[PDB]
Amino acid sequence: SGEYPTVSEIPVGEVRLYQIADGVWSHIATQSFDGAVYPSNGLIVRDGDELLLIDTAWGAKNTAALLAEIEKQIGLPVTRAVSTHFHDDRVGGVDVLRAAGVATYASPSTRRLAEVEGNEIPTHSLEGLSSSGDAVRFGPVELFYPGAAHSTDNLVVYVPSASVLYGGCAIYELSRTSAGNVADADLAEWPTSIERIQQHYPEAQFVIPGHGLPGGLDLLKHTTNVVKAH
Ligand SMILES: O=C(O)[C@@H]1CS[C@H]2CS[C@H](CS)N21
Ligand SMILES: O=C(O)[C@@H]1CS[C@H]2CS[C@H](CS)N21
Ligand SMILES: [Zn+2]
Ligand SMILES: [Zn+2]
Repeated sequence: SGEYPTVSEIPVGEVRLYQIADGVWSHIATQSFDGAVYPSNGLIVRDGDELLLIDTAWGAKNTAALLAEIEKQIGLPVTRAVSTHFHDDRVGGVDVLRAAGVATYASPSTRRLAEVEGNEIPTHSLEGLSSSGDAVRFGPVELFYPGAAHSTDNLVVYVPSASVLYGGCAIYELSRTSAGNVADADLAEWPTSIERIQQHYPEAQFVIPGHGLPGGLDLLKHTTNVVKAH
């Protein structure tokens, strides 16, 4: 689109917000990994006079900057956060959120896996997400467990008001042509998990990957192509 913030535009420690729809934003941060710097996305969704945060900004410092940018640009309190899998780009900063008064949530699986990794652990457990195809409402969003993909615990998030599908790290941006980290993945199941995402959200209008530029439902087929080419 030419409007979305890119990795080179954001120094590590800064956070950008991108308005997607009425009461729906993405947050974009950057972090060092494997000798390079990469971007990472999360989501912010308005719920009346409060905000729901989806995912941290990949570390304590970035997450503090995220909260500052939210206060500056939106001016509504973040009351709850959901982490969509156990990796540091999703949970790193949970301790900062807790210290800011945010109630943090993740599935039982995500909480267990974060503990095993030595990552920060979201406090509260999400009910009703244990089996592939499970969906639950959580304030202004639906949470969906599509099955194992990028990780065994990965969730996706849908915002019905705007037909926004937040795929998280189970969905790759269009420009990515090779697999990312796969030690936690289920490459055999990933294409089927993507089929379940599309079956549940076949009218999604905007699809946000965990890293990089948003797209449409074409990102699902693209991700399958990448996973199967690997
Ligand atoms: O954060 C993690 O749990 C793990 C540890 S090793 C490395 C692989 S993917 C993710 C970085 S986004 N990561
Ligand atoms: O493993 C991944 O899918 C993603 C996308 S590419 C690779 C580098 S940035 C981020 C850190 S976990 N990552
Ligand atoms: Zn991940
Ligand atoms: Zn990620």
